Amino acid sequence: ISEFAPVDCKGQCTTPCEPLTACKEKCAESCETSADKKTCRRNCKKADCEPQDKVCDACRMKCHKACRAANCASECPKHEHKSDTCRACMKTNCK
Repeated sequence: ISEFAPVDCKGQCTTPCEPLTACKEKCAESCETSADKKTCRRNCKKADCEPQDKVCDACRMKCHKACRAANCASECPKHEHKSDTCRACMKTNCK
């Protein structure tokens, strides 16, 4: 692996979404063919998947930046304000 190609984030969120996913999963099981799986799970997501889920977002939130600072760099300076050349860079770079 070398420093090239676009980077991801969704996939790069297993550690921060390790306990979360497990939460959804474990629930998914307990909510097998249950009336309104979604709802069920959703509620199960509140059981004790509130903080876990958050940790996930964080990842998606950080990665978002990490990527920018990573892939991009010139298209996005230190302090910006929704730069076009940035959103365009991250758009392509940050697939």
